[PDB]
Amino acid sequence: WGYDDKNGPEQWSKLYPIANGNNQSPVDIKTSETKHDTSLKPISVSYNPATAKEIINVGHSFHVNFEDNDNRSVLKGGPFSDSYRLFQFHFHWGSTNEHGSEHTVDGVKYSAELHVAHWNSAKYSSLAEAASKADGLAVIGVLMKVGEANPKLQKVLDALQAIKTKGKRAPFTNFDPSTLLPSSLDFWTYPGSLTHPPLYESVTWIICKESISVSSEQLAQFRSLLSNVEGDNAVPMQHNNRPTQPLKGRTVRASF
Ligand SMILES: C=CCN1CCC[C@H]1CNC(=O)c1cc(S(N)(=O)=O)cc(OC)c1OC
Ligand SMILES: [Zn+2]
Repeated sequence: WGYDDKNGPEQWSKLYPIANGNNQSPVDIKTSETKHDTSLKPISVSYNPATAKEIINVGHSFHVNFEDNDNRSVLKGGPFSDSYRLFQFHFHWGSTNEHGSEHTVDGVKYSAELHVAHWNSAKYSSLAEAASKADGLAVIGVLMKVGEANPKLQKVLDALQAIKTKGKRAPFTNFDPSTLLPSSLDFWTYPGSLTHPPLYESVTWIICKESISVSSEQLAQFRSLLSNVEGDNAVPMQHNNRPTQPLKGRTVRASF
């Protein structure tokens, strides 16, 4: 699977029939249809910079992984009763500044999106066990609006020169990715899925109301990553955003 026409979003259902499921992500958040939910608690993130582990070029994207052997780095509150353990963050982006985000808000497409990924360590003993469970996963999504350069992205962007081609991996240490979140943690939540194969319906989504900035040149750094292995012809990683999927009756709740 990929983001090519031959192996892309429109094709994923042939190998992963859940692609046409009732809980697929991402979605268009229509603000006139969201329901304020008084019981939603504030989002609580408490991440230990010593849990940052490595940065890896996975062909379609790059991932920053965290040590997830214990509860040093956790998400709590919002819609959750259980503690969720941080394991990764990554980005999605588009061929153009005009699109790139996965979620949209009242039909508006942002330039990129940050995903901070967690698994339910209260209920399950590993990411692999949690990944297919309705309550297994949690993602904080942040819409990225093209404008001013975002100095908080710097350590990440500086690291990409060491993982230029597919399969390249490097240490990535001493980083707290709560530094990337917006100052307001007002949020939408809905029950959803992984936005790429295997597309499991295992994700409680937390979408921040407030965007963060990114420059057109910072986005160019992401698109300059290469999907090919070292020594082959260069194939820039131009896009990795899935189109929005039908709500199929789900309710998007607002903390605000
Ligand atoms: C089940 C596949 C395991 N993969 C390899 C190791 C991490 C993972 C790669 N990334 C994802 O598949 C992945 C992607 C998202 S996303 N883009 O936010 O829907 C979320 C996630 O866990 C909340 C993910 O991990 C389960
Ligand atoms: Zn993602």
